[PDB]
Amino acid sequence: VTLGEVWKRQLNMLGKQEFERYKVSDITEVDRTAARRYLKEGRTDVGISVSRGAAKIRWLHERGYLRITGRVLDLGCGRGGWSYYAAAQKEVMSVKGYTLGIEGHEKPIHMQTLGWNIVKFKDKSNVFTMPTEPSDTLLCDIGESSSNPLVERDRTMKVLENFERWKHVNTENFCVKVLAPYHPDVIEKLERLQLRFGGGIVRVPFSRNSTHEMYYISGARNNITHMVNTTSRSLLRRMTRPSGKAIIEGDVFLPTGTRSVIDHEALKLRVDQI
Ligand SMILES: C[S@+](CC[C@H](N)C(=O)[O-])C[C@H]1O[C@@H](n2cnc3c(N)ncnc32)[C@H](O)[C@@H]1O
Repeated sequence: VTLGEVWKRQLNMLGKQEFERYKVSDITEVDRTAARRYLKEGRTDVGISVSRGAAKIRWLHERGYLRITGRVLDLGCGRGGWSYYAAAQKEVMSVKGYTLGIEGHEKPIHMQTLGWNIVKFKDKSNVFTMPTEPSDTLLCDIGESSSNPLVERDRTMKVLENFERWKHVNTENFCVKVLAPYHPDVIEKLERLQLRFGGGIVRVPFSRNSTHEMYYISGARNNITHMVNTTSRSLLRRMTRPSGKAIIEGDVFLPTGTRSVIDHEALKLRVDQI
């Protein structure tokens, strides 16, 4: 009944060729060719990003939707694309990434982009049930798509609920994936969070048109219903007139090395484990 649900229904009726043409229509895309070859080759001496997701947080950060600073927590870090990005940032002092890393889930990848020494990963960690800890910057990129819209609704709600559990008084900066933002319960939850914590919701152009995912962020205030509806209408318009062409931009390439705000023995042990 929402435009979002209409979008989702139509998406799953498209032919293969049509779905493929649609999913990239007028989106932005980083070229991952170089990073993929270095990952395959298993190099750790090159400043590449371990995932395509790093482009999302770079956009959010550079645009000013998110300040990344102090003690950064990254919930559902997977390979760690957001964790390594954060670690390379001037005002960041530490990064802690948590992820399941169970069968069929990505495990943290060892890399040596700038600030790798201030990043700690722990897999086999369920962020929904584990103890919380303070953060200045709280990131969560969780929300697994499903053909059942109600499963997506429930998954979105759980992510938002867990964000509120992890948020400390000093957590002034945040970025939380909202997988399916158009469900009335999700809109309501977002509005209730905003009443307490401010912020707003944004569509990242690096998201494919095959997902309606948006991000609840600390660095801008906006009207939740309007932004979500605006995105719904944009995904629908692109569906009526698919260009089949994405805007290609350069990938998240980073310098390498360690930061000052160094115990190489404990670092080696940390890398041995990853
Ligand atoms: C792959 S995306 C992370 C992408 C990441 N932002 C990047 O740039 O590399 C979501 C990750 O969250 C993890 N995840 C889902 N539910 C989780 C949970 N309850 N606790 C910890 N991690 C979870 C998934 O295993 C998945 O790897």
